[PDB]
Parts: sequence; structure tokens; C-alpha cells
Amino acid sequence: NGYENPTYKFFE
Amino acid sequence: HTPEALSKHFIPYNAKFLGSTEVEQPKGTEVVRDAVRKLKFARHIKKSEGQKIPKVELQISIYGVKILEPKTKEVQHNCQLHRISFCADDKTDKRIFTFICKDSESNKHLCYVFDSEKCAEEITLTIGQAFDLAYRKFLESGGKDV
Repeated sequence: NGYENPTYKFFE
Repeated sequence: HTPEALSKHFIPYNAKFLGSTEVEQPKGTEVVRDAVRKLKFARHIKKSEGQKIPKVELQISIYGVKILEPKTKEVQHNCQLHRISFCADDKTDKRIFTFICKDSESNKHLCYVFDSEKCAEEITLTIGQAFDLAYRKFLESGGKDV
């Protein structure tokens, strides 16, 4: 049980 | 918990901090399991040196995860939520949970590994909820801000 952060990709 | 708690304040938790270690990817089950194993090996070595792993307090919010020295409440890391790519519990050890944060300093991915007696699953879910709320705010701003 894990979660990716959808916002991450936009701040890289 | 509620939106408001994550959004307007923070949720505190106690944990032990096994450390952080550099990883190659921002996500993935294998990646985090290899990290947890590395840090369990290091911790076992340190215990044979007579060391305890440090206790920390975590403050989870839509803005990030702060890692505090629990007595002084002094901030030792602030992991901005938008630099945390992934959080997971460990399916083969209830108490272990982790997240991957892209380092301010170095461009490297760091996996932070922790131990919580009772709350590992709950902590992991809380960070997931933070991701959800922060992403919704992000979309509602049409992609802008901070």
C-alpha cells in the first residue's frame, strides 16, 4: 500500500 | 482525518527514524524495499555499536512533512510536499513506512525510512490524503502557486 503524489511531476 | 486538519494545521505523529538513503527512482515497490533493507542493515550495525535510532516527531500537512527533534521541537528536515514523490507502508513489516523526497540540495532521490509501533499504516494514509488535497488545490489554481 503506497501513494504517488500527482503534484510532484509538475514541480520538477 | 478531516481536510481542515491537513489543510489548515498539521497531524503530529511520533516515530523512530532509521535514516534516509539515496535511491535511483521517485517510486516503486522494489525501490523502497531495497532502501528499507539497507537501512535495517545499517541500524543493526549501529545497535551493535550501542546506538539507539533517534526518535522524531512528524508533522504532516498539505505543505509537507516536517521532521522534528521531539524534545527541542527543532526542525531537522522540512520535506515540502511537492518534492515527495511516493509514500508506502511495508507489507512485510507493519511498523515500517517510507517516503521518497527529491532533495533540495542535490537533485537526488532520498528514501526516508521510519518505524511506528501503532501508526505506520495510518501515517502512510495521512500522507496519501495530503497528496490528494494538495493536488486538488493545485488543479483549482489552474496549475499555479508556490
